[PDB]
Amino acid sequence: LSAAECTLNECVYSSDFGGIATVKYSASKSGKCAVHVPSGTATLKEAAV
Amino acid sequence: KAPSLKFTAPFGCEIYTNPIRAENCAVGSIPLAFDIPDALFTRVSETPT
Repeated sequence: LSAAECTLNECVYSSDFGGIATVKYSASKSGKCAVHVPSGTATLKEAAV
Repeated sequence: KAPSLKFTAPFGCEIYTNPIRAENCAVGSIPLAFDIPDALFTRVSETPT
């Protein structure tokens, strides 16, 4: 990627996956790869987008 | 016969007959209690923003 920006649409600290973050990116190649959070701050739903 | 309560009533009431009742007396205020179930609360991202 290059020049990617993350905004939080929904944010509710519920027990399920209750938060929506829409990452506005600009990619050189169009292909799937993996997202991850290193901390224990958030737990992502899917492994790749 | 001093005139009826239809013409002399304070706050602009409207006295009627067959049940003895007054109408539309603009006085006081009605409080309200809403016990709303949790199903009606739609999430944020299902509405425009």
